[PDB]
Amino acid sequence: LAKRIDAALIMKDGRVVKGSNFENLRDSGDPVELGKFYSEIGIDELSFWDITASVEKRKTMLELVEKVAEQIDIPFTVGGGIHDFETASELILRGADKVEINTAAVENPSLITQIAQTFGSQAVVVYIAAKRVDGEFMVFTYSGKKNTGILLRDWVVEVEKRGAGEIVLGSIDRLGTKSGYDTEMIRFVRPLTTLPIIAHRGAGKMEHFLEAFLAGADAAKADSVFHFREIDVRELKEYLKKHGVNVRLE
Ligand SMILES: N#Cc1cc([N+](=O)[O-])ccc1O
Repeated sequence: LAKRIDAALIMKDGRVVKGSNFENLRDSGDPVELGKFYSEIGIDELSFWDITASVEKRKTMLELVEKVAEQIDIPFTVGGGIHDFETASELILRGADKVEINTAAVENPSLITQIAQTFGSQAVVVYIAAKRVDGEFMVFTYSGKKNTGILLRDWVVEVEKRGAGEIVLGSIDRLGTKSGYDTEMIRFVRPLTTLPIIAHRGAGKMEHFLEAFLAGADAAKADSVFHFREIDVRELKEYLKKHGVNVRLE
C-alpha cells in the first residue's frame, strides 16, 4: 500500500497535552479542531493517546472518540490504558476504527485475539516499546518503566500469531530526540512479520520519514514535530512524493 503519515495527539482531560502552534485555530488545544485541521492538510490517520486520571478516564475517552467521529472523516485510533476487551469494544463502537494496546497485550496476549475475533485484525494495533539492553532488543511495558525480558524478535512473531493487524515500533532509545527514527530497529523487525509496521519516536526533519520508509516502515507516526510546526504536513508529503515514496496527495 501507499506509505501512511500518522499524527499522534497525546491527551489528558480532553485537552491536547501541550497544545500546538496553529494560530488559525479557535483552540489550539482542542483535539477535535486540531485533528480536523490535520485531516484537511494531508494527515492520513490520527492516533489519540489518553493519559487522564482513573476516575474520569473511561468517560473521557468515550467522549473524545464520540466527538472525533462526528467531525473527522479519516481513520483514527485510540489508546492509552486499554486493559481489556470491554474497554476496547466500547471505544470502537463509539466510533474509533482501531485501538492501540501495549502493556495489557504483553501481560495477556490472548487480548489481541479477543479483540480481533469481534472487530477483525485491522482493528488491533499493538504498540511495542523497545530498547537495546546488553546488545538485544527488549520489550518494555508501563510507559517504558519495565523491562519485560521478552525479546522484540519473539514478541513480534507472537503478536502476528495472535491476530494483530499492525505493529507500532516505538524506540525508547529515540524518545525526546530529533536524530531520526530507529531505522536499525525497523530493519531488524521487517523480515520477522508481514504486518504493517508503524515507526514512532525520533523524527526531527522530513528526511527522517524517507529513511524510515526505506527501512521498511509502512507508516510513520509523529506528534510534536507536527504540533510545534517543525515539519509542515503538506511539505512533508510533497517531499516524500518527490523522492519516490508512494504517499497520497490531494
Ligand atoms: N501511539 C502511541 C503512543 C504510545 C505511548 N506509549 O506506549 O507510552 C505513548 C505515546 C504515544 O503516542
